[PDB]
Amino acid sequence: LSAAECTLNECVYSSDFGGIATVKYSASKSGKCAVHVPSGTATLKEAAV
Amino acid sequence: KAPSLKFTAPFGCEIYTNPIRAENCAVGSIPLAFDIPDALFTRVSETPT
Repeated sequence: LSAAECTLNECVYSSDFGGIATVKYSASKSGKCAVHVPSGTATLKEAAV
Repeated sequence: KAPSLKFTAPFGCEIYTNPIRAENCAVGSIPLAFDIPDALFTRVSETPT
């Protein structure tokens, strides 16, 4: 990627996956790869987008 | 016969007959209690923003 920006649409600290973050990116190649959070701050739903 | 309560009533009431009742007396205020179930609360991202 290059020049990617993350905004939080929904944010509710519920027990399920209750938060929506829409990452506005600009990619050189169009292909799937993996997202991850290193901390224990958030737990992502899917492994790749 | 001093005139009826239809013409002399304070706050602009409207006295009627067959049940003895007054109408539309603009006085006081009605409080309200809403016990709303949790199903009606739609999430944020299902509405425009």
